[PDB]
Amino acid sequence: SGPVPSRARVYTDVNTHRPREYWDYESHVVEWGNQDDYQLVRKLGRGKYSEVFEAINITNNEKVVVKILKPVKKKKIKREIKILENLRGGPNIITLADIVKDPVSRTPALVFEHVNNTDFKQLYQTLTDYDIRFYMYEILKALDYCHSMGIMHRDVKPHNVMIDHEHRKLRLIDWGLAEFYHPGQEYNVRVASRYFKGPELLVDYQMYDYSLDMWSLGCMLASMIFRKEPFFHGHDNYDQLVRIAKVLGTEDLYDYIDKYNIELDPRFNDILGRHSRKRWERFVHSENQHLVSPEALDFLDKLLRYDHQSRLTAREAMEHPYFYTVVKDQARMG
Ligand SMILES: O=C(O)c1cccnc1
Repeated sequence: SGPVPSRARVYTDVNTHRPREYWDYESHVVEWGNQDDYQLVRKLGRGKYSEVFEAINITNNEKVVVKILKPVKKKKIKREIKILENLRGGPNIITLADIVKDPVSRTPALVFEHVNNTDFKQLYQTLTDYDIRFYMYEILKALDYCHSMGIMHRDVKPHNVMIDHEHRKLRLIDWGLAEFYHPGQEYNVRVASRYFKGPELLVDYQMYDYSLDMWSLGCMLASMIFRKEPFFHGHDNYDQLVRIAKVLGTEDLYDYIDKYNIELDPRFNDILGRHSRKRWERFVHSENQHLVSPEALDFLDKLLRYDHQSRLTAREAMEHPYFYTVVKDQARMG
């Protein structure tokens, strides 16, 4: 009685068949640019894995973003570089422009294209029903692309979606937790950010896949349409699953655990309780009702499922009625 194995329903074997060099990032030899081409202009933020600046290319006065890598294994940096290179040019994928050796930090620095974005804490307050549909669709194009390329993002969240709203321009950023999908691999569950972690991570089911990103995306959609960011606000990873269970219910949670023969951590015992599945209408109120439609709720419901195999894929999600008018709008004659 260990856990039952799982496979991605789509894109299962896309790496199997690639040249080894595509996915074998530990063998990757970095192409270094010239650090003296860039000057830091203003700090944007700083966290566990890097400090991030707006910067300028002083050879041509172009704005860029520089992410100075904190010290980590060479393999971790190679993974992020290789993924960025493999995905470069794909729809809504941030473009890695250069890789340099930062002299002061003694570490590599990644140079990205600049997106003039609006902080999601201000932007989300202003989004219309159409805007949510449009940007959702844009994120789905990036996720279908990366999934189709054999890569899980593993950190989908609002902070990692840059939006230049006047240009209706979106880029999926921060590929530092991303990894290649290989069928049967048991992955590290210490990925994503708490509020966006899928149930698979929270119950310690390691044989997960691209579908993790679809849970995170559902969390983002809930936060948009209901004006509640983040939607599932746990205090820690255990309470995070409790928050989910108070909405999706405990019946379906325990069904999922049974199906995969998961051994549930006993710290859950005193905390998970017994909860009915709630209707999404419980979250509707006068300030969000204009964002909520039957289509939005049907789509959300098909993302936020305990069983990772039963969530929509990105490519299926793009066909949902919620997106009909966005799809029509983007069929441009050129
Ligand atoms: O990928 C990143 O971490 C990144 C990309 C562009 C801008 N800021 C951060």
